[PDB]
Amino acid sequence: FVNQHLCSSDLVEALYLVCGERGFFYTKPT
Amino acid sequence: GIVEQCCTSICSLYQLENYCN
Repeated sequence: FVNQHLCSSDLVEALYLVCGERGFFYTKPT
Repeated sequence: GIVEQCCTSICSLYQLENYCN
């Protein structure tokens, strides 16, 4: 695995794995 | 409000496993 800033296509990618079908709420950090 | 860390940092696939909704 890699270790670097996740706020990007990676963060959405992470959840895309664990919560790929659960639809994670990775929307704007309001 | 939870990715605040992973986004502004790096966590473990195990901790983001709780982000599920």
